[PDB]
Amino acid sequence: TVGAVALDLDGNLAAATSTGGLTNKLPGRVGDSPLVGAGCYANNASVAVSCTGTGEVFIRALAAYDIAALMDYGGLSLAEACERVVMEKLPALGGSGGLIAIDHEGNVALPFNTEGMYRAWGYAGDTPTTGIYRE
Amino acid sequence: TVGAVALDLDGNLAAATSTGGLTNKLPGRVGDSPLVGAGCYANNASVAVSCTGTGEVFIRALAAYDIAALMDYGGLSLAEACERVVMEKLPALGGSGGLIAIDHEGNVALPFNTEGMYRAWGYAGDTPTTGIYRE
Amino acid sequence: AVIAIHGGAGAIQMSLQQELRYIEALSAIVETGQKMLEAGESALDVVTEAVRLLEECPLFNAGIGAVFTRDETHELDACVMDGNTLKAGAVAGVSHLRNPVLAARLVMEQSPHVMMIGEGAENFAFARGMERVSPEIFSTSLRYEQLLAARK
Amino acid sequence: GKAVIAIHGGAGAISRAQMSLQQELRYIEALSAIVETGQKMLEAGESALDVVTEAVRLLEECPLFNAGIGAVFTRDETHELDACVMDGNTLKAGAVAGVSHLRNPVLAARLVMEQSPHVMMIGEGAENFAFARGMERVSPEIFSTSLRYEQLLAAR
Ligand SMILES: [Cl-]
Ligand SMILES: [Mg+2]
Ligand SMILES: [Mg+2]
Ligand code: NA
Ligand code: NA
Repeated sequence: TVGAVALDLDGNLAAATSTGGLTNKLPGRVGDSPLVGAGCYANNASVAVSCTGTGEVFIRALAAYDIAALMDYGGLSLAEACERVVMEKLPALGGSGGLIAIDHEGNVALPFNTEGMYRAWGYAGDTPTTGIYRE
Repeated sequence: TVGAVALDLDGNLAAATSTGGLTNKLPGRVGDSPLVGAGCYANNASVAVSCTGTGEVFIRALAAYDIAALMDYGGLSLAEACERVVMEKLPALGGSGGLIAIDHEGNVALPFNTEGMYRAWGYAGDTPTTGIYRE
Repeated sequence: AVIAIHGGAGAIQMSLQQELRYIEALSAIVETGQKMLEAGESALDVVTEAVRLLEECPLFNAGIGAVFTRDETHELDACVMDGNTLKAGAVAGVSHLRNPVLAARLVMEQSPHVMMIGEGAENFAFARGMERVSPEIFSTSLRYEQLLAARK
Repeated sequence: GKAVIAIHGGAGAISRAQMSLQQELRYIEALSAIVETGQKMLEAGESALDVVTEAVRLLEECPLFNAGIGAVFTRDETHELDACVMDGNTLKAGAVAGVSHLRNPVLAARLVMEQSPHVMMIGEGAENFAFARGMERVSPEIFSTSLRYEQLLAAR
């Protein structure tokens, strides 16, 4: 699974997710990656999210839109919504993985509950940061 | 599309949606009906929803989970959440259709913004109500 | 304890006796679901059976009486979700399964997956003894006529 | 708010006690080159939607990542690819699942968003829609890498 989230100079949010799925996967199995609000969501009012992990749980918990709904309706910050979703609700359902999120206000978050998440981010005009492990 | 939502004597919620899709769809087209939180959602913490209508808008608006999220995070009643989703947000995106919803306390709602929605409901040990047109 | 069902929303022209076929259908299915709830059947079994009956009923755009694709074929989609476990099962783009909601339930019950598509979905079902059917069995005069009308 | 991109190439038990520093740096330079390309587009006033499409196209192309080229294998030793893209502006979205003959699923997803009235297409239908919009057909074997095949054999 791979993903991208962006906030542009127009203040537009977008999200993309692509995957080959799971090694040895049962043919015809679909995880969260192609499913709007499971593995991929973007709304100028809230957040752009792309997800990676145990796709069944990301679907059941509608992880991507749940970030959006926690922020928009719950009044959570991106940080709060990310913690709630990735560190609490997804583990609660036996979901492992993480996601990348940018909100309408230009906050970026890259939560994961796994050992690693191949990730990077950068502000336009700034030096980018890359990561694999925690810390 | 057809649908069912139920609350059982154990206080459990379930939802189901089945459909042929939209007449004259491109082969390979998927609407909201098989998409968790688009056309079908159930959570004992909130609500069981099954949807019918412009599937593309139901997916983009994540209609079913948005009822759940408006109730659970927004503190709306089922009625308020149904009105907000079906009568405001789905039309706002040019979505036409409706849905059936039962909340964890056994409140039932059958909103639609179309001319008709083939529908019925009935409390266990009570006589059922059927409908086609508005009211 | 309570059930609701729907047979689709849209631009619903009609006589009382035409309307009453839809009403008697809806009434019989909601009543079947009502009886199960009263008898202590699970919400998940009740919504499965109601939607299975709505599939079987040729009046409604699900299983028998499905709309047609542009290629005059049927491609059916279903979902079922258990609000207790938050388990869900779903099939999309299946043409050889009489009751997509039963296929969905099978995906929920006898895989670790939530969604299966197309021949993968079908082979999964066949492998667990669900019967293969030819897509022609869903075909009705009324939905074909609506396809011709959609063309113009 | 001020313009920004994030990318990922998947979460999992990526463990230090399996990866060498040299392996880790290939992942870091990959991530770095792609986020920088996305950063240059944002700075140049390119849209979030164009920026996330290109970043994911680059992540698909990169065989280090389980998307497009370097996709894992199914039980049948096939590739089945899935993508979504969503435009936060319009709330339009496009998605493919179960596609084996489209080099860049995220481009197919974009095509579903931009040149159909649908949000999601699956399988041969997804592919025929894409071919009929002039997207090129490819061999499923182009995504096949020695690494992912070996991982399949190790899983079984
Ligand atoms: Cl009526
Ligand atoms: Mg641009
Ligand atoms: Mg490969
Ligand atoms: Na039917
Ligand atoms: Na790749």
